[PDB]
Amino acid sequence: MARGPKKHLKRVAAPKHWMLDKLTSVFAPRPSTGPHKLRECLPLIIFLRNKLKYALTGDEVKKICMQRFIKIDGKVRADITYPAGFMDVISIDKTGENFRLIYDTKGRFAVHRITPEEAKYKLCKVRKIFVGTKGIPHLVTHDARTIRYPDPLIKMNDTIQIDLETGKITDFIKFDTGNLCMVTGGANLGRIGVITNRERHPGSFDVVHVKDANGNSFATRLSNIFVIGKGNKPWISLPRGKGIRLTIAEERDKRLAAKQSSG
Amino acid sequence: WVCRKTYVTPRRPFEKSRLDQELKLIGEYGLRNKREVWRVKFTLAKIRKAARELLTLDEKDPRRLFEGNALLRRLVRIGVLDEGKMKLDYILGLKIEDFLERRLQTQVFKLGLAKSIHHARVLIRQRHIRVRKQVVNIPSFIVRLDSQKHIDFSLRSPYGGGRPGRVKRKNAKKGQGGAGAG
Amino acid sequence: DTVTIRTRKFMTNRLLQRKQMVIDVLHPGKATVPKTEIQEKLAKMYKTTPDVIFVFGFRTHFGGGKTTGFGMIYDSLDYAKKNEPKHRLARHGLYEKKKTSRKQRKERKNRMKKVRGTAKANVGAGKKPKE
RNA sequence: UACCUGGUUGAUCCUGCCAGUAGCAUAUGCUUGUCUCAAAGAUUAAGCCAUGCAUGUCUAAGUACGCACGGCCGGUACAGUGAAACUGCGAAUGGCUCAUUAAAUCAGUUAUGGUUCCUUUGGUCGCUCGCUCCUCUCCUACUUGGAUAACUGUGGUAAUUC
RNA sequence: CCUAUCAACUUUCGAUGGUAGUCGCCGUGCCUACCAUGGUGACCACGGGUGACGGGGAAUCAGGGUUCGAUUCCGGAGAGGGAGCCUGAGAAACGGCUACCACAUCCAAGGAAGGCAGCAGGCGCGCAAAUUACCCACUCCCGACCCGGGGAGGUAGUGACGAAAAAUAACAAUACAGGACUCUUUCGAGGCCCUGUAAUUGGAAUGAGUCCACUUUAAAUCCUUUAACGAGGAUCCAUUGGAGGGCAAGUCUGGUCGCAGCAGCCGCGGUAAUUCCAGCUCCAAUAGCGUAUAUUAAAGUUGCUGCAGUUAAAAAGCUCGUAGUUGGAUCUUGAGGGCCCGCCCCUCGGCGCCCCCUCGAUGUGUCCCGCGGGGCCCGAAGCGUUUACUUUGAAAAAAUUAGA
Repeated sequence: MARGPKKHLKRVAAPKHWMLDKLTSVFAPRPSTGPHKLRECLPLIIFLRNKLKYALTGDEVKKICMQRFIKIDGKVRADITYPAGFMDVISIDKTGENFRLIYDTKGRFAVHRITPEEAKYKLCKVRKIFVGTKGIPHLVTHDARTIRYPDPLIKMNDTIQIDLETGKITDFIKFDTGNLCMVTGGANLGRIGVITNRERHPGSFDVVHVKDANGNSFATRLSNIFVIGKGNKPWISLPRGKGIRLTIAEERDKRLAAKQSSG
Repeated sequence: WVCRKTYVTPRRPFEKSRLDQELKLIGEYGLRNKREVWRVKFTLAKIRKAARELLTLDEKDPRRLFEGNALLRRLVRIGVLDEGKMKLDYILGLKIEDFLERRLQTQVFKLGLAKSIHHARVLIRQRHIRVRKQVVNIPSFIVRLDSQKHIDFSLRSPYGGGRPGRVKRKNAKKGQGGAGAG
Repeated sequence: DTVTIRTRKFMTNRLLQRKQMVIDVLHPGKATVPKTEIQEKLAKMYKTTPDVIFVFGFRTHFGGGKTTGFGMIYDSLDYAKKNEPKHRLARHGLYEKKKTSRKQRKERKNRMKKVRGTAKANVGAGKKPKE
């Protein structure tokens, strides 16, 4: 048996890149149902008390949430295990600090403060662009936000500045060659780079040849490429650890050099 | 969770000449038993196998480079190996002795308050030294380079200075109860 | 004796309204002056009184002469009471949890199942056996 | 650590197994001072079971006519708090054990354009487009109809979460 | 996974397929009509067996391999056995229901209520496995919710599975046995380092115990922290096997005398027993060691890497021969720099040709051109007909594991 879906998830069976411990706790937070899939999510708790360390109990975490000092995507949340994802902005209204989640090329979720100007909008790639019922068109973004009456020239894999004050499309950026991308998941996790060429194969799975800033060339599936804006025109800054790609030797040299040299 | 042995048992249980060899190492370096010698035998064999693997990997290969350098750096930190040599070929040439010599016990002999490889072990186990401001109670230890610059008396042995325990006071009362007659 | 409280990893925590810090106490040879002493000592540093200061953790360091613990100082007693884990309150008495305790509640719960309505009846049914 | 050594005979060289030997995993014998870590009713009866207990749940906020408690504050419906009960949700999850099953289960790789999905998250919330306005007469919109719990009282049962 | 002392199998109660329908959350012989006669096997089907849950993983191996996987995580499956069902998005649910069957319970004899392969505990079983404890504070789950509930889970107790650290004394003195050094012809003596063995010591030390205090923690325990205490000795006092061979250590001493026993194996013991039975001494490992047993290594005694078959265990009486395995030869690709590079016996890019906004002669538009979108079409390239192989990428659980 198995008479229905689990409402629990054990630790030491949760995805590595959330940066939880091994067996020292027997249960992981587990994301709630929401706009993103649970593998790629980062439960609010892990950000709040394991990275920003504002709680040393679970009792505190609930009490923090009930204050409602936390908006996520401009809207007022109170969920203890909110399923935030890629380019989801967290807005602390008590301190005026806006943090966004973007991958390190190490593969660890970055604590990446952004200005409240850049926390007005986020760039969301279209997943489907849908001729809906009664001939009204809609675009649907990756984060499951359906915006009606969208711009009437858009096509698949375009990005779309969604605004979080007022909802809706606030222009768009057209998908073209050489656009900035962050390649997410896989062995190419958290790398940034242009395009170069998108190879098309009829039937399932189309691969996109990416060249990164360093000049290392690799392919991944189209699914694993996320378009984050226009070529050589960032809209949010690079995170820690380069965010490009760095070798284990170089990384060791940074780790030893910076440590016992601060303070 | 998970656990592992730190020693190894050889395939021949009686091998007289070897047993004598092992007894000699125990004498020279003040050890408890054969298990102490086996503990080094286990570590050394793994180091040689590590080295040998690297050496059969292709040159200018990330894995060989990164792990090579790491193995070398570790062995130089503890002062077993010298960095004027510093490759795989030389690591193979190391033997049991070279490890034993860099232990805490053999430094406590070489400088400080031991008189023998006997005395030293008992001094460490009875907490007569700090390595820095930190007591060490384990004689089989292996100190690093710059940790041999800070071996000195403890403040919790009361000769060499320190708060009276009940062993200094015991001697005081062999003069005030042994010779005080009460 | 000859302590000094040295504060590593200081945090201004504006959203739980408290100064959150590690407490590193050097000692001459004996690890740990009292928890109450530490709250008093700390109290005149940040000038908040020891009654809005909680201190917890603590673990003596071999061969003496140090103890690392943890402290929190609440700007007001209201703030303390509002983030409030019961164990923290318990640690130096000023509130402790339920003392019913436990199997009394379970017995009561099993009594309620039997009948519909009549609250008081089930209390009295749980109360006669002591056994 | 890539190993062997003992036994066929008068003696010898082979074929050969046997025994020794180290690992390990339980059992068992004997002994055992201090420090840390912890596997542990699988084997054999997925045998049988006393007793105790392992899932319950309320926000200013669906619904208070408690025998409540406390108020001055009372009418339009009036209370602050609230046992209970109704309502809604969990109860399918959790935990346990490996008996069953031999391309079955299952693993990895693929699919649903063959289909269902509470909830959460995002959109979707006036209208009969006027029955060519019964919906200006279909004129109940300043809002329709009538019954159960808890409760109160009488009770039945050798024995029931009756 | 094993099996041929299982070689033909599947449908009369559909076996495979066509067609059409009933039905189902939905595909489908799912079911049914009609209509076909299929489907599968020596490349092991079919049948039988199975302490046969699967994976991630675990143990040992030079390498090759061999063995293990109920068991901290993931998937599936079942909750005494069967069958049926309700609620709900999701259940054919035993801390839901209903029937029967096997089990058990209460009974006033009419009836009634039940399922520890949940947590503890008990009985039975065995070679084998712990508290009828405390708590929701942690870690998370559920709810109307910060607030409550949790044998989820945490906590202690039991715990030589097994792992980690390594104590039970260390240093002088003297009395001796000794060697570098010195003196002496040598003998001999002095001499430093000590090792043991006396006689006892001398300071000097430390927790095993004991214990205010501080600490721990849900509250506690223990640890890690410490006033006051705790080592001259036959002690604050270590064990378990061996000493004929393999096999480390008794040409032991007493006792027995083929007796009792010893002895995995080889063999001892029948009177001068280095194997026994005691004592003594010594050896090996050392808070551990012995023993039984499964499995692994050694074992090239299962031989892929890497076996043997004249005579040691082993070529069918002989030949034909199908599956199966294996198989002859034979096709073209000069420069630059001190090898390296492209070549030879139309969806793109683009030599060009023709088109359009045109790019310079020009500013619906040419004659340098397809350069940006085109078409056609060469060096290039699908080129000619396929691959296996090999090579680079992706997709590729965490823990484990190597390892920073």
